[PDB]
Amino acid sequence: DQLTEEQIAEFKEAFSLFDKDGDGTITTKELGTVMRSLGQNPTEAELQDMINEVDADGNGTIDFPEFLTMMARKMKDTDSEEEIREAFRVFDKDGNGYISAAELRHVMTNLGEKLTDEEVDEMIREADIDGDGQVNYEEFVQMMTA
Amino acid sequence: DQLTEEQIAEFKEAFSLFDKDGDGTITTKELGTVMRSLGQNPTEAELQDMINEVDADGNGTIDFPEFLTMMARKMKDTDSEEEIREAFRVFDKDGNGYISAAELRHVMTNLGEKLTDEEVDEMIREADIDGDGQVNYEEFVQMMTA
Amino acid sequence: DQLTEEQIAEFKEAFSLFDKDGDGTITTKELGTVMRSLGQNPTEAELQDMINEVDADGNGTIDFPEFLTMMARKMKDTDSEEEIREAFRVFDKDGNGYISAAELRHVMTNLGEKLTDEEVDEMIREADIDGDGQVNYEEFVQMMTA
Amino acid sequence: DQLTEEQIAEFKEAFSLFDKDGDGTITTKELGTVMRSLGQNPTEAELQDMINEVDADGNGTIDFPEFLTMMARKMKDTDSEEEIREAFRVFDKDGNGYISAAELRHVMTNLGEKLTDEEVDEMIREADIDGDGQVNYEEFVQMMTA
Amino acid sequence: IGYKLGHRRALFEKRKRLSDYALIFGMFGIVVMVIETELSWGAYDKASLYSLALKCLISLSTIILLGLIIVYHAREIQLFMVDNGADDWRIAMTYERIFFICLEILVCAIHPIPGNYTFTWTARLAFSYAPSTTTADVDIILSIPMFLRLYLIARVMLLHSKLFTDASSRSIGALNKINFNTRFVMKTLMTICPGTVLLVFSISLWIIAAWTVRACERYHDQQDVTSNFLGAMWLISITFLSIGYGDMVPNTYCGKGVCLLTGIMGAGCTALVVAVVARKLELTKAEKHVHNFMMDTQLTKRVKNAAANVLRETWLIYKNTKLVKKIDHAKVRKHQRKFLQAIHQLRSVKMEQRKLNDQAN
Amino acid sequence: IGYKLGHRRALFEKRKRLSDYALIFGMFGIVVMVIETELSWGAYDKASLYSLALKCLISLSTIILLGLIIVYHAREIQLFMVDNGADDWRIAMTYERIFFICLEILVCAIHPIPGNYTFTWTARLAFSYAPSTTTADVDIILSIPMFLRLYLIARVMLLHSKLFTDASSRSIGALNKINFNTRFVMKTLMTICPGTVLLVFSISLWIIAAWTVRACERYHDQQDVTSNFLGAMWLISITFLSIGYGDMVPNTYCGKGVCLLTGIMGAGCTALVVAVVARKLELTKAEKHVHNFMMDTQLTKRVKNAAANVLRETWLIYKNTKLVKKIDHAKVRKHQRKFLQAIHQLRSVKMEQRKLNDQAN
Amino acid sequence: IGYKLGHRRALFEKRKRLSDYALIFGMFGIVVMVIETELSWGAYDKASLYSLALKCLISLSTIILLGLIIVYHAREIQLFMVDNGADDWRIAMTYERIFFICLEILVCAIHPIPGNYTFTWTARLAFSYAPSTTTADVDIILSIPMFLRLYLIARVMLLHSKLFTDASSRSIGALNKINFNTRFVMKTLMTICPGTVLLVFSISLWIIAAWTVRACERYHDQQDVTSNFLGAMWLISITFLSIGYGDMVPNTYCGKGVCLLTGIMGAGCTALVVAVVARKLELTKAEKHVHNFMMDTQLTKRVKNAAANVLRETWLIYKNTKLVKKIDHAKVRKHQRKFLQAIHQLRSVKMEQRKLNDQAN
Amino acid sequence: IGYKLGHRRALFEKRKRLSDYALIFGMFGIVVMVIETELSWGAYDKASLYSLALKCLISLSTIILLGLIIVYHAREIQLFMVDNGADDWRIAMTYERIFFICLEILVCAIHPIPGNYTFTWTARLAFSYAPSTTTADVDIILSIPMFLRLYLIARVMLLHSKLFTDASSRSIGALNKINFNTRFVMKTLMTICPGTVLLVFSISLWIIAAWTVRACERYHDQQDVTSNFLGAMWLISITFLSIGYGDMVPNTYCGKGVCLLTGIMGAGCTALVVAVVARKLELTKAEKHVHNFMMDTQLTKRVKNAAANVLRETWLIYKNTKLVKKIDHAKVRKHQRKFLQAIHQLRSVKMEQRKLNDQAN
Ligand SMILES: [Ca+2]
Ligand SMILES: [Ca+2]
Ligand SMILES: [Ca+2]
Ligand SMILES: [Ca+2]
Ligand SMILES: [Ca+2]
Ligand SMILES: [Ca+2]
Ligand SMILES: [Ca+2]
Ligand SMILES: [Ca+2]
Ligand SMILES: [K+]
Ligand SMILES: [K+]
Ligand SMILES: [K+]
Ligand SMILES: [K+]
Repeated sequence: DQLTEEQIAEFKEAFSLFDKDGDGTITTKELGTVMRSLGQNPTEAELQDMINEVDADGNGTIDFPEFLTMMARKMKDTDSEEEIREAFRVFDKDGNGYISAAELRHVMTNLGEKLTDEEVDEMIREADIDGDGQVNYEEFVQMMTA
Repeated sequence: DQLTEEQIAEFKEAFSLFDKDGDGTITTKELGTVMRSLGQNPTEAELQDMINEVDADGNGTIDFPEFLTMMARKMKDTDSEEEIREAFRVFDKDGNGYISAAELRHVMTNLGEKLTDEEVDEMIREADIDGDGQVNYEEFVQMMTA
Repeated sequence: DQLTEEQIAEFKEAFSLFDKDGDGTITTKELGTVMRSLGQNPTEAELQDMINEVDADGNGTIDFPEFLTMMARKMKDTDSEEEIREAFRVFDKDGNGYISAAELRHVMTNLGEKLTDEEVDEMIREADIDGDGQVNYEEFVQMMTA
Repeated sequence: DQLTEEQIAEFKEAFSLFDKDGDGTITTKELGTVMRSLGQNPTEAELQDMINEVDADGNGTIDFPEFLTMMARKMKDTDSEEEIREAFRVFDKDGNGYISAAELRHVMTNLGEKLTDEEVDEMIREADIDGDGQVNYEEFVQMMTA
Repeated sequence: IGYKLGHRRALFEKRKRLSDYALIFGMFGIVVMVIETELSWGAYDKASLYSLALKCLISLSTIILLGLIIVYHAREIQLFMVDNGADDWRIAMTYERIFFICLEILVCAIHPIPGNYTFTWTARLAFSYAPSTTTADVDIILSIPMFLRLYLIARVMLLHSKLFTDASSRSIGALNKINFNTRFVMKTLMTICPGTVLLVFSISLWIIAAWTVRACERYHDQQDVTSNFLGAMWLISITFLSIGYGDMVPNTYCGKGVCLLTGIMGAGCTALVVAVVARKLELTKAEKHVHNFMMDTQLTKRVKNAAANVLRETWLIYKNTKLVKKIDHAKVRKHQRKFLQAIHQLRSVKMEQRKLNDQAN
Repeated sequence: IGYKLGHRRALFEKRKRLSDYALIFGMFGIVVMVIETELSWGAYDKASLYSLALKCLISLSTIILLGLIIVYHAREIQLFMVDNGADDWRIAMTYERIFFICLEILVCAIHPIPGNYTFTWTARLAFSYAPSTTTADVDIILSIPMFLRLYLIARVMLLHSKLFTDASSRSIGALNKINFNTRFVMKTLMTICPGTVLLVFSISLWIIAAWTVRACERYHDQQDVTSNFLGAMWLISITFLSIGYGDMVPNTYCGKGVCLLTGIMGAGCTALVVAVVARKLELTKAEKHVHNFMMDTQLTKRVKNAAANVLRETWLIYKNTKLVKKIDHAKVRKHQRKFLQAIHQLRSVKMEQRKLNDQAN
Repeated sequence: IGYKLGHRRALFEKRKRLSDYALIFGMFGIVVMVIETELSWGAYDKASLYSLALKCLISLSTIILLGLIIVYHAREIQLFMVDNGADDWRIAMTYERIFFICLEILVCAIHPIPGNYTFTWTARLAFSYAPSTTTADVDIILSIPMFLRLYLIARVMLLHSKLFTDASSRSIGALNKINFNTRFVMKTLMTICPGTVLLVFSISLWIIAAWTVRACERYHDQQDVTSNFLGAMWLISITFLSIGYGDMVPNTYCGKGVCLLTGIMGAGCTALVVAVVARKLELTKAEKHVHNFMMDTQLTKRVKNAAANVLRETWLIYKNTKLVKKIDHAKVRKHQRKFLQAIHQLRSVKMEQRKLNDQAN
Repeated sequence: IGYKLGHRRALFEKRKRLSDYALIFGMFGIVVMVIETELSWGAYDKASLYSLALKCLISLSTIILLGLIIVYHAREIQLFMVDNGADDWRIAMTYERIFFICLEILVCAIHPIPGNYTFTWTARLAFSYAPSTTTADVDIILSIPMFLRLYLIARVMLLHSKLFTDASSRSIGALNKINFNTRFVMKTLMTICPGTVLLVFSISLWIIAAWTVRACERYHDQQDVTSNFLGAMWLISITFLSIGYGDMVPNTYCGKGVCLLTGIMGAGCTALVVAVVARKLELTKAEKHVHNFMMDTQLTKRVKNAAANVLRETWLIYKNTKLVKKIDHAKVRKHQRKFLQAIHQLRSVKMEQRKLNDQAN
């Protein structure tokens, strides 16, 4: 379970696919080139949030030890972190990441299986801890932690 | 018979298809975009005559009460007012609508099932109300009215 | 029989296909528009020689009497004037319509069923009336006329 | 065995395929147009090395006697000079024609059927007689020559 | 206008409601006819009271169905009058409209009436050409055409269609001048889910045709060949696929007609199913893109290996021919053979890579 | 000029008129032959006077038809002379024009002549391999080839074609150098209305082939199998569809040849018909756009519903595990299962929407 | 993380290892069943000891296979728990998952148990409609379904797939969100090498179906027709191609069902093979370019030849008509005919040249 | 180099010359075998001298053919040595090359040797399942495989190919790196003239297969069913089209194998032929343009007529409604019906014109 030499060799070969230059780091253009061959055209803003998601040194560099961490989340069938991301952005417009309590109460009582009024009141009370009314949907970071 | 509350919901949901902004007002560009996705490219001149045909307030904006009136005319199998317009536009040249009695007598005695010369003589006499010769085909609005 | 009213009506209706204006005159652009819809893109020089081929008044316009003459040559399965002319253009690429006596003797003794030297010697002698060497192939209209 | 008169006619007819304007000379543009009709778009650098490969006069022009020499190498199923040259270009980088001796030890011991360390050590000694380090693969021509 | 749209909607619901009762009263009659036909062969005879009761029930259901059809057509004429701004119903009566109402009445009016009636039936046996004569009842002639009542299912499906009964659908279709007829819904269903339609149609036709063949073959089969239900199923299946008849040729023209219809239907159904299956086996987007990447990687690796082999063989030939004092001709010949083989492999993989790139273009 | 066009038009009408008489005098002879063949089997014998009268009528019609063909070809040669600027008719004979005239004469000259002639016929029966010998009349040999007179219908259709007899059509075609032969009209008809052509051809071939099979099978069938008209119709239908022969194998080579021709024709007719049917089931542009619009709306609604479900399931788990005191593990396990199911539904509907948007263009 | 990736790889190998043993223990049982069935007909009877020993071996292999299946499913549940961040195994137990395990157990549990059991079998003979009754053993009913154990080959192929077990393949697929199910591998194999798959599937089905038909037909065939192995092979081949049954109709419903399945499979296999063959006959880009170049060359040569011939004929006509004093009309007529022929040839070759140039686009 | 090209050209001619003699000496043997087989059944027996003389001729021709094959392969090895810059012939001897020479020798070595040899043959009759035993000669076993000598026609066609023996074509292929194998010529012929190839292949296979079936069926047919030549032709034709067997099932595995091969070939040949026929029925560019022009003109005329009719009906309604004092309601209703009909016709023609324009886009 300690990633024997043959197993590391397989990941070494996979790493060289993105790392065309052979220096040992994956740049934004190196990653973007691969995704363009697969039928995707992401912007530099979309690209930037992927490196720093896995990057730990804060230098825009993806070395071999960091490349392994990215694979672990990718090979997973379902990621509870990412699935909740896609749910909010369906109802989250303006690209700001904030949901008012007016729309949150409406969607949860009319769309889907529908909650009940006292449940959403408790949910909003727990969700709107700040009390400003603008509920940034990043509350799931502490919601799934427990 | 009136309209049930559920029936208004069906028409309100249909209204939201054009009312993308949620402002309760249908603009010229809002109506144009949906028609472009259906395979049509009308000019602004064609679009303008559509709103004011149903618009009653004269503000160039279709609201919900006016939207219901437009649907009534569109859902009919045949509209006697519109079909007569299409027949005249076939023989209408220069985009003015003031064809003279020279072509009117020719088409009605040589094309189709054809009419007797006595019939068209009375027809032209009734048609030539202005008397100049340039017979405006707007007489159809009073033909069906009486 | 030659001037039956029904036959003239048939050709008059066909004449209106090119005569879009309706005046009774076929212009160069009117003829070119019809030929463009059939998959051909002739140049101005190519179409210009078509009008004057049947134009008798020299005004550059084709009227109804000249239109009938053009049809008579077109309805024929084989036209001796055109096919002989088209055969010369195969060996005439410079565009001036002149063929030297050197190539003329070459093609007629090696290509096709081939002619013996005695016959081509008389043929060249009859063809080279000018004697300059540049044998213009206008002699073909002389051959058919006589 | 020699070349009979009819055989020269076959090769002369094939010569006219490239030499459009019959003057006994094949230019760079004449060769390029033919290869463009076959789905190939070479650069002028690629074209230039084709003529001087068979050009003995050094005038940058292929005549009939040199055209026969080019055909002889083309009709062969396999050319030992060319096939070995294409193998080197697989591992050739920067287009300079030089490969460091470090790469030779890696490819010959890990790729393909692989050679033993003693074999390659003798090979490097014979190939890298100069000892500079940069091994130009022009040494392949002197292998088959002797 | 509120009233005008409200009046139009009420007629739609009234017309929708009347279509379900007709389907119910048609299917009830069909089921009762099937039960009577099955039970009148061995359980009781045609002079008992059970046959009388069942036929009376069939007649009552037929009368109710005819009344329902008349009311439905009256409501449809009212809807036509509303939809064209006409104030007289005589304007809606054309030759085409009248003919179809009479056709519907004639189709829905046929059923086995109560009584006791018989006729003489003569048939020519199969594979033996022997005559066969028997006395049969008339009700078999009147009960087979009763399957024509299945055209009401299409009407019920059309009136219950989501596209037909959605305000947004009509609003969008009006702007594009689309006729919401029966053909449009069928084409939409074929575009969405053709396989389900094909399967349901094939199974229903299979069962109905097998039962009909058995019913026609009861009277002249005294050997349990074509009157067997499983045998009829197998015969219909092998006629649908156009394999042959085997020894299952019917002795009756009813069976021959049913077999001809089954073959005609199968001729097209097979092609449609094959086309659907061929379409469903292809890769989609974002799958070819993944496949081509791996193909390119493998091709690159194999090209590098072939080039390495070529160079190794060249070096071995040179070493064995010059460096070594004695010359072993077998070794150099073997190495030259391997050299040629490596050259051929290299050009083959190069051609394959070029073809893959051209395909991916 | 005026006269040249007028003279050319007169020849067209003269040639058009002569083609109808030939068709009339061919169809009359075919019908009389069919009636004579049918009535000479049971009504009277071959030594009576009715056969003599009918055969005399056939011979007279044949003579008139041959004369009409000769006059038609003379008029066509005159038209050829006019259309090529030739002043001698001998420039029209080209070893190919002569051959087809003789072929037409030979085809149209065959008919049953009056008299009384017989020969001996021997056949091998099917499924029993028993010999069969009978004496038959020669007129059956001479009357079957009479169906070759059907090539005149194509000529009549070509000479009456709207494209062939329209001044504007010829004027436009001349500019584009189009040959107005008989092959152009057939291809135009196939492009316009293929189904009608296929149906008419199939029905005519069906009836004619069944009658021919019955006529050749009369002489050696003493059991009413292949001499039955309905049986012949069924045999032709099942050979056309390539299902099999059943027990309907002919005892004569006429039947074998006709079945072979029917199978050859059906092999291609089936493919053409199924291609036409497949082409007739597709949607048009406007209805495709409407369908795409409605599908996009439905997918949007379902995506929103799945996204709501995901968040609903997430909150509950927290509520029933942190906020609540006791932990009911069954509830949290059920909610986690529902959470995973909602995630899968959301990604499925998103994939479907992406596929629709990718295939829309 | 080092441990997390290492833990997943260990479970993958453990699950891969368990799939080979199941295939081995299924194929062993199938082979032993076939040998026992073959040898229990003529070598020994069903009351000896060899049958007891062989059936005991079959039962032992079945028990081992069931245990292996249980362990495999336990390991797969562990992998599911690892792959979704779940710490309780009860979350993985859904209705869909439980049903398939029971289905697998039921499929793999059927086998001929030791003992001596018999029943009565009655069948209706073909082409004679004669009854036939015999006493048969129960083990034939329990041994035919044993062929359902072939679904393990697909599992073994999937777990040994290069795409399924390659780090780079999974890494690339994760970015594009591709599900590596068993359907993806089948589609990839069909895209790569369809002919090999079709051939192997057809041969395996042929052999297995022929053996099954012979086994079902042993009991009621006393004439060596459908119990012959070569006859069964021929019958399966002609049913696959849909030519007919000949005189090889089975007397048992088992044979009828196998023939129906063979026909259903062939209906699609034939079309797929035909499409593959049609695709295999196309030219490539370079071949098309070379062919077009050569064709253009020959067309140019023929155009030049026809153009020369036209002028030669024109000059000959002019010479014979004017230069010569006495005019030989036969010569000038012949030359005019040749002139017209040359004109027609020239225009035909010009049309072909234009068509080729247009097509090259 | 002059000598190098001259030496290469001489070997090509020497190799071409040797291929014609092999074809001659193979066809001579095949024809003599056919004549001997036909004449040894009824004319003379197998112990006379004519059989001895004919089989001696066959053996002599076989010896000459083997010698010619050996010389041809020697010349081809010389060509290989010249074309690869080799100097030892042992480098050309690989495992693949040696196997094909032995295969050719084995294929061409089989023939009926002189002598008198017999064996015992037992067959099971069709439709009756009766045993049949006879004594037959061995020469029938050795003479059927002699048809494998037809692979020399492909070699002769390849060596005489215009592309294979043209300097310009070879030069262009060399520049484009094209392999001039036997597959390239077949694909080129299929692209150029597929119908001719299909027809020739089908006719040759038909005749050869029918003769082979008759020859194998001679020994066990005492009823003149499958030994008849016309019956064999009909059986092969109906197996090729997959209609059925009728009552023509062979009693020998010869016939079964030949029928299986015929069905396999027909399955693909029918699809190829129908594809070619469908491709040959389409219009060209100029024809399409002319057709579109004429259709547009007709549509314009019909649109104008419908538009005029609508206004005529409107005026008539208005006149009868108000201008006349007494109102005849029947006339008003009739005119309103005609008004609606005209509206429907107008919109239908407008839709048709729009569809035509969209198609022409
Ligand atoms: Ca890098
Ligand atoms: Ca970093
Ligand atoms: Ca708005
Ligand atoms: Ca307004
Ligand atoms: Ca004008
Ligand atoms: Ca003029
Ligand atoms: Ca030059
Ligand atoms: Ca030079
Ligand atoms: K079939
Ligand atoms: K078929
Ligand atoms: K069949
Ligand atoms: K059959």
